[PDB]
Amino acid sequence: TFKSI
Amino acid sequence: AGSEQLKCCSGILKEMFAKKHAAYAWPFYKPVDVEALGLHDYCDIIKHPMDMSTIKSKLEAREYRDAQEFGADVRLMFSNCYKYNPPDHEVVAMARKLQDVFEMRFAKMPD
Repeated sequence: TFKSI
Repeated sequence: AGSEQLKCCSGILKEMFAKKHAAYAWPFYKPVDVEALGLHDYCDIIKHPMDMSTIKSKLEAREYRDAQEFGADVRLMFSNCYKYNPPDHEVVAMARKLQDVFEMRFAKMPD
C-alpha cells in the first residue's frame, strides 16, 4: 500500500 | 511550568524530526497527500488531519496553551494513522515506532 512508499 | 514544558515539547518534536528516527518518521513529516492514488477516501474517514510540520508551526505560532494540547495533536496524528490504515499496514508499524519515541520523552518531561 502506497502512502508508506 | 507551562513555559518550561512547551520548550520541552519543542525539543521532543525536534527529536522526532531527527535523522535518528527518519527511517520510520518520514510519513508524518508533512500533511498526508490526499490527492495521491489510494487516498481518495482519506478525508471521508479522517475529519481532523495532523502532521509534524503543522505541529511545529502551531508551537511556533504559540497555538498551544500547554503541553497537554501539544500532546493531543501528536496523538491525533498517530490516531489518524491507526484509524485510516489496516493494522497490518507498514505505516502503522512506523507510527508505533515513532509513538514509542514521543510517549517516552513526553512522560519523562519534568513535573
